[PDB]
Amino acid sequence: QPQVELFVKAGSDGAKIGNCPFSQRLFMVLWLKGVTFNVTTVDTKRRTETVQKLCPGGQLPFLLYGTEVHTDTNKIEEFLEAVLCPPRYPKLAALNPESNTAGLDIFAKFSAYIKNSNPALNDNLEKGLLKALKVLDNYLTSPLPEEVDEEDEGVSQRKFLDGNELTLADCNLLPKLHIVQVVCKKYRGFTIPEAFRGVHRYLSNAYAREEFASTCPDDEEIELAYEQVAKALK
Ligand SMILES: Cc1cc(Nc2ccc(O)cc2)nc(Nc2ccc(O)cc2)n1
Repeated sequence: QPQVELFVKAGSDGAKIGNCPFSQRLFMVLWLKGVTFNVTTVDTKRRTETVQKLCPGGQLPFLLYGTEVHTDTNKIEEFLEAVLCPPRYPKLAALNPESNTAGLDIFAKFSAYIKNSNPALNDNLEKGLLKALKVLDNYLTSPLPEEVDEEDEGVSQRKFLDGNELTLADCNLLPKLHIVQVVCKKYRGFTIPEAFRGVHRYLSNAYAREEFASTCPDDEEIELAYEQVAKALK
């Protein structure tokens, strides 16, 4: 097994895990694979000569596998899924393609809502975020093919996006939903409605798994990363 080293964004002290959902996605994938790996945080503004040499372009996160440097989170994940494979490592790819797209617009709707400083658009952007979350809720309550005609009628009982196991689809979405919750609670008085039972059951099962909970940056780090844009709305 070649050396596996993930290089991620450092936080406010230039050392701890900082806000970065792409870094958390890859941290979750490696943890779920069961591979032996190392994580090195990078102060993007005070880089080491080693990091400056490995990745001169400045991209973060990045992965060192053996002697090669891999950039672009989507491509790093595709590589890891392919080279860390059965029988030694579990296959993490979702079986249902729709699991890879469910809720992916939530993060962009959140970004528009949190960066906005026009008071006349606050309600519209909040409605946009709520609607995107409802679509994810519909995916989570809709029975997957595995559950065909399987307890309430037409209501799914699975733990995660694609079934009862964490997949690459959850690795991408969960770090983004974590940021949405922490930032909106702190600066918008916003919480995901309790009526979205599919979303809350999913988050409940997800936070009970150390692969997600233990890869989260501290709340303070996320709040500090969004402080400037989120406080603009007066
Ligand atoms: C750090 C952390 C831990 C945590 N743990 C948890 C949540 C639900 C549960 O039944 C058992 C444990 N829950 C959250 N967030 C949360 C919990 C429930 C929800 O419905 C939505 C978010 N955040």
